[PDB]
Amino acid sequence: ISPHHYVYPNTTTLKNKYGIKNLNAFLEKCSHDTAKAMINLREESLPEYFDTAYLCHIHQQLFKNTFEWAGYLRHIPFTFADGTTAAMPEMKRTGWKNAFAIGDEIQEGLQRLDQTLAEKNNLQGLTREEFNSEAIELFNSLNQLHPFREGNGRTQRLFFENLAKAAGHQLNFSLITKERMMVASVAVAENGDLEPMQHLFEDISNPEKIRLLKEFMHTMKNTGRNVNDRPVMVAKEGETYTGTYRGAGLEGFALNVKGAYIIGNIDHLPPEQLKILKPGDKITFTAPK
Amino acid sequence: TLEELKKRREAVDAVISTHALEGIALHPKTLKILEGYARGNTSLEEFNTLMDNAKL
Ligand SMILES: [Mg+2]
Repeated sequence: ISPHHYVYPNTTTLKNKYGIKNLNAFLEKCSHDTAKAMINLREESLPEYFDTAYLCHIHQQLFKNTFEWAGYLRHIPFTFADGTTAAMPEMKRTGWKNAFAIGDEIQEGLQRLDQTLAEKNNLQGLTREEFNSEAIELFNSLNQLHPFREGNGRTQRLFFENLAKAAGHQLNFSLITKERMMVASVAVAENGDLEPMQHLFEDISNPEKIRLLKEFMHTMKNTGRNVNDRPVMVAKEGETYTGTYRGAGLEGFALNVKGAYIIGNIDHLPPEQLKILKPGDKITFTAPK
Repeated sequence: TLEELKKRREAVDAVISTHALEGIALHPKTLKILEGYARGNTSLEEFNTLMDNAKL
């Protein structure tokens, strides 16, 4: 048994159903098939029990055409059709945080997630704020558990989108940049600080806020600007920001603060301000109640 | 129908986004077939046939 058994000897490429040993061709083809699987997955009925079974069913549908172990957890020994047996009870991180659950810690953690969702009835019959506070605890825990050999982020995100949908809310992760995701997660894992993650879940659940970030991202694409490496967020109620006026749109306006993009509602600007405001102007904005 | 276009738009945006959050950009044939379904010029059965037949 060995973690090494997941990759072709003398390479860094994961054994796959296509037999691609060249890393980038494997990535493009696995990416292509996983796109196909997500579109079709969007057509299945939502489960009655959100649990570890459902998590593994999602991973299995995403990666079944790529990996023999689609849907298998990494601390359970998996035997390839070639005869070798792989597992990775400990998956070390280069340079990173407190890292990931090890071995039996994965198992315990998943049992806990199973118990919690079950006693709280899949987080249903809650308001949006209630749902988000519960969801955040489960999301941080699944972040640490990281139970699959590969594809953990994609499976977890789909799990929490569908979980919110069945509880009558939404989580729109396509509005979150790679930068902001990493800031929020390491604030949890490193500093014990939940605020960035709570603010993340608020921006992508609040309908008023989703409209604003939708417009901003749409503009960025039409501009041909890639913000995946920058913080993008909606101004928090009561906070003040000071920076460079970035322009305005039908629904919202953008502020630029030490490289970050801060989105706010146009109706919250003083109309005596909006009138003469030019891109590059230095403005201060306090978001209201 | 508009509601359906809404659904598929979100669905392709989510596919693209969830890879970008891993540092992955999709192959241009992948983006072309996805965009044809979001528009959509293609039913889901046709979109699946074109994803199956793409040569990367
Ligand atoms: Mg991955």
